[PDB]
Amino acid sequence: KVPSDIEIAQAAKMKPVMELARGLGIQEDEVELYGKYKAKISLDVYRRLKDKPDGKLILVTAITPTPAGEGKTTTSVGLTDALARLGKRVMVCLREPSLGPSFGIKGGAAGGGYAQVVPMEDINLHFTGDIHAVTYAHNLLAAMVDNHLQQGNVLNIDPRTITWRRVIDLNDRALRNIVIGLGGKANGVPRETGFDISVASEVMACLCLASDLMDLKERFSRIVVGYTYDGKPVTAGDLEAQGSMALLMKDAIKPNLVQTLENTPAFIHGGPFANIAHGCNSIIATKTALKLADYVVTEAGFGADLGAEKFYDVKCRYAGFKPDATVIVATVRALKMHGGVPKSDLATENLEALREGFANLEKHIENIGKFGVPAVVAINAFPTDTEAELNLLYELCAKAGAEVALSEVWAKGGEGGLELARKVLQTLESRPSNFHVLYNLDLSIKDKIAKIATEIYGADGVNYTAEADKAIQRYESLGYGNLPVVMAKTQYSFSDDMTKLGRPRNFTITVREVRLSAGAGFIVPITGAIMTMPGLPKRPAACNIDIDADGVITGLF
Amino acid sequence: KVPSDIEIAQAAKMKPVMELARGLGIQEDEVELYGKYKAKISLDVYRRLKDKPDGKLILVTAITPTPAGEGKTTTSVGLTDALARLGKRVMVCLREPSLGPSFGIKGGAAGGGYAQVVPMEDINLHFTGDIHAVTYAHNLLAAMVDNHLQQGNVLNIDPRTITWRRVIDLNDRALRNIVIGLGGKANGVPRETGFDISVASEVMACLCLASDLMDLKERFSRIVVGYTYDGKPVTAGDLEAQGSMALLMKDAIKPNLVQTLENTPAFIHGGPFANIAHGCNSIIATKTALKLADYVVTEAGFGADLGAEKFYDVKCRYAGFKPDATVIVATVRALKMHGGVPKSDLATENLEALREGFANLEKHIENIGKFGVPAVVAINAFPTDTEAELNLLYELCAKAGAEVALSEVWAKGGEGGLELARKVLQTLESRPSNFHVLYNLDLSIKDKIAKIATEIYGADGVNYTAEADKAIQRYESLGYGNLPVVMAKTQYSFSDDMTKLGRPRNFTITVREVRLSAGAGFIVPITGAIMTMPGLPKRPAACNIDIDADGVITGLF
Amino acid sequence: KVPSDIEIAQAAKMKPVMELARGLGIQEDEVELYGKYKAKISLDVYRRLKDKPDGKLILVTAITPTPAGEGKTTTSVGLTDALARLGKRVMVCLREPSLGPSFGIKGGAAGGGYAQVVPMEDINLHFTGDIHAVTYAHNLLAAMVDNHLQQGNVLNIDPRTITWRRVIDLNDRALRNIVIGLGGKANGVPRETGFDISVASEVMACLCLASDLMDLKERFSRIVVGYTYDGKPVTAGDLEAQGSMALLMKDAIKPNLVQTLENTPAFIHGGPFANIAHGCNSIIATKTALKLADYVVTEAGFGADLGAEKFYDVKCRYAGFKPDATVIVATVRALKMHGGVPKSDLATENLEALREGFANLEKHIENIGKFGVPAVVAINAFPTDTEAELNLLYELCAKAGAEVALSEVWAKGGEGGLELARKVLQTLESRPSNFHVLYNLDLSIKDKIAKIATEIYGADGVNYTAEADKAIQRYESLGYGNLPVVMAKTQYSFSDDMTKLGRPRNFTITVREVRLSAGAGFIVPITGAIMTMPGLPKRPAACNIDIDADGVITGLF
Ligand SMILES: Nc1ncnc2c1ncn2[C@@H]1O[C@H](COP(=O)(O)OP(=O)(O)O)[C@@H](O)[C@H]1O
Ligand SMILES: Nc1ncnc2c1ncn2[C@@H]1O[C@H](COP(=O)(O)OP(=O)(O)O)[C@@H](O)[C@H]1O
Ligand SMILES: Nc1ncnc2c1ncn2[C@@H]1O[C@H](COP(=O)(O)OP(=O)(O)O)[C@@H](O)[C@H]1O
Ligand SMILES: [Mg+2]
Ligand SMILES: [Mg+2]
Ligand SMILES: [Mg+2]
Repeated sequence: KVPSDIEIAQAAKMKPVMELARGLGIQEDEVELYGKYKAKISLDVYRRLKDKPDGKLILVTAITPTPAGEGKTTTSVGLTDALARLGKRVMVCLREPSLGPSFGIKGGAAGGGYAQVVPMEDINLHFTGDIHAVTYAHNLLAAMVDNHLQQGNVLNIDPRTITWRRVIDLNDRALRNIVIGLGGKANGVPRETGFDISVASEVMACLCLASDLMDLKERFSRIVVGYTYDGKPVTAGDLEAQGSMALLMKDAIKPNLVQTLENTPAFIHGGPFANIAHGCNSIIATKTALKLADYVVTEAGFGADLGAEKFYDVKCRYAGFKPDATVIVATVRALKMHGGVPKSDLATENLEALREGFANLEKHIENIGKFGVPAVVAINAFPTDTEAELNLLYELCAKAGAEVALSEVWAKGGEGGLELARKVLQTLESRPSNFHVLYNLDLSIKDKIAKIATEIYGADGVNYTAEADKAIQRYESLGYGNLPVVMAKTQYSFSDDMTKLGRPRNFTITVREVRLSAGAGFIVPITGAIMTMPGLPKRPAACNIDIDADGVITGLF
Repeated sequence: KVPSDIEIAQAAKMKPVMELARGLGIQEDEVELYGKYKAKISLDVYRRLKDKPDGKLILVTAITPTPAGEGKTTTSVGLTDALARLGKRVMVCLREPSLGPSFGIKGGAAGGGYAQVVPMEDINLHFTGDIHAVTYAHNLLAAMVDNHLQQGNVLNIDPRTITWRRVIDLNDRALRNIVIGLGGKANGVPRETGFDISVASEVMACLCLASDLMDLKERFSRIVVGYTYDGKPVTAGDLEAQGSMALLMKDAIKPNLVQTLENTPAFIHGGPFANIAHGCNSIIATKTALKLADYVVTEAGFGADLGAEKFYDVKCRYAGFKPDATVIVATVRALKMHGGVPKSDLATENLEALREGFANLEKHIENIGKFGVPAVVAINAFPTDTEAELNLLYELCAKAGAEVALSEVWAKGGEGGLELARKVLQTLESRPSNFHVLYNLDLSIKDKIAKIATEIYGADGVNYTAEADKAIQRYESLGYGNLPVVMAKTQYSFSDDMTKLGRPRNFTITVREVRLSAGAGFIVPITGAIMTMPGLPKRPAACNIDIDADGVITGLF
Repeated sequence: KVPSDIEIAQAAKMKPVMELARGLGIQEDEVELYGKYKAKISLDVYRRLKDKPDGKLILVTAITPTPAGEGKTTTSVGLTDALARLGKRVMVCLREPSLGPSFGIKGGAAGGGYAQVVPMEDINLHFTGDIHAVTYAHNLLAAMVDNHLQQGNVLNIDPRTITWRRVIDLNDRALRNIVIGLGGKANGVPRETGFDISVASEVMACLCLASDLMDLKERFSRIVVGYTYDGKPVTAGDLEAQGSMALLMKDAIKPNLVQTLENTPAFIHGGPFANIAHGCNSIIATKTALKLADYVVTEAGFGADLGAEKFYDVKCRYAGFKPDATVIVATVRALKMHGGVPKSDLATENLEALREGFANLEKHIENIGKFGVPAVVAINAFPTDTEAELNLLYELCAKAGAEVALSEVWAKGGEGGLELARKVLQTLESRPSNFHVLYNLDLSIKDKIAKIATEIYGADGVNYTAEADKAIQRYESLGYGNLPVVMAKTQYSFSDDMTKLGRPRNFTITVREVRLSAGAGFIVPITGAIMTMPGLPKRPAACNIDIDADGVITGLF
């Protein structure tokens, strides 16, 4: 009865975004078309509107996901469309989907059913070339580092201490660990290295936290690539790369204006994952939106223990933002998995499993409450959620003493979210927010890690491999102790162990390796077995993907 | 009717070699036993006998071989035993068999049937530890080069120009091309390198050309391992390795006294291949023998185009030796292959194929004639050679105007070689020898290569990959232009192409790569597709090899 | 001014070992000579003497070492000469020194000063070629594995699960992690691997545990080299290598007779280190010696936490030995270090530091107690040791209630060990032992690791990496949980952290990898950061090593 997401999105009727742009106080000459239905907005907009009030910032987070994902994006789009249908001047900010997973298992990040962002197949693929620009600035610097070595290694880099990897925006497990520079003296210096997925690039991180291009250029210059034989850092600015890198990012800095199925305006800009990067769209896109709309709905990657924590502690911190509300996306199907139902068994009514699994939602609620921001739960109704299940979960959130609304936006568009949209509005004028960060920058890297570990995931404490201890020692002694922490861990549990479902108790977080993002300005401790480059499944989506003589596309989702 | 070679050799009745040693003017205290049946002889022997006359030097060479090999060793042992049975004070000098091929396809190098050197399984395996000492001196230096790099690379070596490889005395194709030094800064410097088979080591080459240990130590020091960033050679003596290397060779320098099935004394010492190294036993062993015997029978590796040429042009040249006679080993089965008979078809009478194939023998004859040394052909009779075939070949050598004798030594021991033994003796007192080298040291590396290429193999000229041209340029400009040439090429043809049987005409030798043995004092141009490390077959001999509770050994050959 | 080890040892006055052997009732035809002064003794000696009575077994162990070593070997030899000088029929059993450390930092393992085993230079270099025999059996198995991958990978081995490594008897850090099999389809199958030092070989383990050559062979056949794609184990037996592996071991299996400076007989057989391997000489040498002497002195590598532990729990367990007494070697310098004094200062008087550092020795004393064997402390006097220092320690070991004797065997030979020899004799007359193992084979792998960590090292618990977890579970599931355990762990601490000196408290062991030795018959958990292939220092002893034209050796120590 509901057709495939690509059928829906190829049948969308879109407004010219030059219109939407003008319907928002954006001058004809601050728009740069990419066809009729996509544009980039000048940063002169936010500059000229510098001293004007902000609208209401709404974050959308979720519970602990299955591989299918639980509907933040779908919801965020839905919520925005619903608010438009109560006549509000609203905008949704989102992340650009990584190209890789569209050919893997997760698919794109445009939403679902009647809550989608269109032109969906442009959004999921090349979109407007932002990720490509990140990839080329990133890999440019890498080429220059390798050329430095070849051209007599003037700065005396120890090639075996180079942390700068390369990137490609595909799921390519064969490029995790590689030796390059082979073939003899004409062909470079042999060394061990590898690729991360482009969206996890520090270059993207910079895009996402910078305020303008000149700042991006300054940040690029601070990026640390390796170390000399006697341990002194070597930066991109030592290698004089920041100018070219910036040049390659000349258009990528400007955010992108698309729209929803119901013609509501949308910014898409930046796309770092939350398990392996900071999980928010650009600061640039959200500060702009907030000068142009009254309500700005925005998403953080994966669960509340990842994206929400990072949204609050890194992005909101660097931006000045004060979230007004937070929506917590929950599903019956996932809360059931969390209570012991097998993945292949999730479409079957199971009410006990929804009482048991609830622990998960409960901790996410408690954790958001910790930031001082009023929450609403949103029940994302799935095709096969039953009558009782949907009734029980509702009652558990009110019994839990927390705002809640059913959301039928997947199946019904914005009018699936009016209930939800009111409750959020109710929240805005009734419970003001009192946001504050989880931790002060002061603290040791190790104390900061322990605050997240215990306050958010609920472990007893934090294990450190000796490689981690050295790295941290090195980062504190060089004067980067102040930076905040972007944790890498599995999205599938509060723990660093992906098998531990629900609210797991009495465990340890094992920090394997610690990275320094001197340009983005944060520290990345890698926990558990998480990789910074994902792989493809037995049957990649790519095998079912196609296009025809008419431009009809199948298998994209 | 003839039992397996290992049955024969385990049933040998051996004299105590301390006896044989004394039966030769060797003092009780110049012998170092390794059991009753193997010893090492002091170099004080040759030193004290410095100014005493030499005996007659007899070389044993052959035609172009099949994979089975054509019987030089078997013959050399046979010839020696036959001469003993005409009451002569004779000794045979041979090469130590490489361990690797005993587990591969060729097997050992102790001889065959009733012409063998015993204790055969000691000779084929660890023998007296000479090859192990080469391997450890060689790999010691390699370890020190790698440690130099790790310890701050004081001499400024460009690790990508290191020519020093590692060695192991096995047929291990997986170690041809390897990257080592991986795992990060605590674990070395990544680089591309590999292993050659121990018997092809420059360290062995040195053993084989040195006169005493102090000379070996001096030669070790001249070995060139790599080059600095600005192209200056780096030597083992720069790295101060020659003392330890020499130390590891303290016993390996002394030659080994074993004996034949018929109790005739034997020296075994050094074992470089002839296709990929210089193909002679040590100078040390042959100069000693020649002070202790009246007739000294000695072997050069593979065909006359390889071993004989190198025996004359490198060893005899550096030693002073003047070969008195040369025996050319020929077989019907091989001359048949050379005339177009498939390998799986060689046990079947084929007289036309023996007239056609003869071209091969004819060129080897002409080539030896070129050195000014009187030749006898030896027909090594194989179990299935027919009556007519053996008759025809005889007549072709006399018709060819060249001395010839049937040799039944494989099946009958020394009394299979009396005919042969007389003809050689006939030769000694009737046709004096007038040996002289093929070329003067003066010449360019390139002229020297062309002399061998055209005079010996019969190609039109010599191709050079650009890598070869650079290397040669580098070796001439550093002042190693004078050194002689040890060619690497296939044993299976006069050409550098192994498929070209018989006397192939109008072809080119392609020199792929050129190596410098500054310690051994020669240049090694690698031609065709020949590797310096061989591989194992589909079913390695090793699968049929065993020993039992009694020490009965099967499958060694 | 005791002359350097090498001057003493070259100046030695030895007896032919043939005499030495007759005086133990070994027959002429059971001795196989390697010079006048080395032999290999037939396994027939032990066999024929099977039902005769065993002598007293005495273990020599030590406290936690400095890098230079605290004198176990120096003491084992001394003790043995000292016993002989008390008119006792006594034999020392030692391990063949690994070759690489002669060129490294540690040096050889022939003893020191006037307590050495001889001929030193041989004993430390190629000796009788046992290690080479190990090296070639191990590396032929590795060559056959790679060849199998090349010839169709018929057994379906997953090349990336291959645990079998290569070996070489050098300190080569560049061979730790390597990529082999490169160069294309003719040159093998690319894979990650590396080299361990030859003495840490499973082949070495088997030699050290086996009873005869047919036993060795059977052990070989059961060695697991890696796994199929679906997880089945693959053995040397499946590849039919055990036959050829045994051939190469035909002589390695027989133990070696040498002697001390004072001409006491000596067995030297098997070389395994105690940090990365099982750290005792062969059962063969020990059990044989127990038939020929009334007293058999024998050493375990590094400290009691490694060597003694393993001697007791795997050697004695498998051999049916019940050790009779145990010497703990201790020095002022090592104890001073343990009480905080920096290495560069261990020459200088500091009674206080020695008092605090006593903690180390105390724990080792306690630990030996848990085995049921009476102990004597041997205080091995160094030239730097002051009067009051040797007195304090003596008084401390007495107050601690331990039998103690000052030892001057380094400087005085066997007559400097009479007091020590006296105390040992005293212990054997009055105080029988009630030897018991530390754990049963019934226990699980983690049970047995936790006992050794807990009761011996004084660890609070053990941590496992995911990979360690998996390998343990793999081994239990496959039928090997029953095996005893040979921990790999730093020698420099009771902990797995090499800087935690004295008697570290409240620490945990971390197991990062678990090897299976299915043919030796034990399990090897690797802990902390310890590598199974060591490195060469800033300045190798190699650089200082030399031999002259007279055969006068310098630098070897
Ligand atoms: N209520 C729903 N019913 C069915 N499918 C849904 C629903 N909500 C989302 N989906 C689909 O499941 C996937 C997960 O939704 P998405 O918004 O991408 O979640 P998230 O952003 O949390 O990963 C997408 O394919 C989406 O189209
Ligand atoms: N006349 C013969 N009949 C049968 N087999 C022989 C004969 N001569 C040699 N062989 C065997 O064939 C192989 C080649 O002989 P060998 O002396 O090793 O030749 P080369 O030294 O030229 O390689 C050896 O296995 C040898 O025992
Ligand atoms: N009492 C001593 N005085 C001086 N040097 C010694 C003494 N005892 C041993 N040494 C030397 O110190 C090193 C370590 O002795 P060693 O017996 O090898 O101890 P271990 O066997 O425990 O390593 C050797 O070089 C040895 O000759
Ligand atoms: Mg999403
Ligand atoms: Mg031969
Ligand atoms: Mg020792």
